[PDB]
Order: sequence, then structure tokens, then C-alpha cells
Amino acid sequence: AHEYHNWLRSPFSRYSATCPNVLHSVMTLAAMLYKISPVSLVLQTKAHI
Amino acid sequence: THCQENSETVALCTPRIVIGNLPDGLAPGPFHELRTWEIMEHMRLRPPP
Repeated sequence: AHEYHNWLRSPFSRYSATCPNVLHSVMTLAAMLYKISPVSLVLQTKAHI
Repeated sequence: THCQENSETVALCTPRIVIGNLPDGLAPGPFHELRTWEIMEHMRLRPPP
């Protein structure tokens, strides 16, 4: 039950509870795993995402 | 409402347990259908299966 130390927390389960069972929901679950590292900020920002 | 009893006329009050019990002039059928569409959009069932 150690939520605070898990990787995937409450927003993920709340999202997958309601989301329609289609391809884009899978893709956006994948996009929800983009990291919060500063190097990831450089890489995402240079991609203009 | 007013009601009859054994040699008596009495007043009766009871609760409207569900919202559907409101008179249709005060909450009509099209309104209930639209409110249902609202709840369905809330649960992401906007186009239902």
C-alpha cells in the first residue's frame, strides 16, 4: 500500500477507470509516463511538445 | 394532498424520494433526458457503446 513511493499513482487509475477502450487511450497512457526530469524538459521542449 | 378518512378529511404529506417525482411541468421528460446526457458526458460515455 505504499502509494507515495510508487511510480504510477492515483491519477493513472482514475484515468483508466473511465477512459474508452480504444487505441488513443493506450497512447495517452503511454504519454502520461513522460518524465519530469530537467533533461526531459530539454528534450520535450526542443521537440516543441 | 387532501385525503378522505372515516368521516374525516385530512391532509397528507410525504417526501418525493427521487427527483423523477417532480411534476413534468416543473421538470419535464426532455429535461430529464438532457440531464442524463450530461451525466453520460461526465462518465465519458458520450457516444455510448
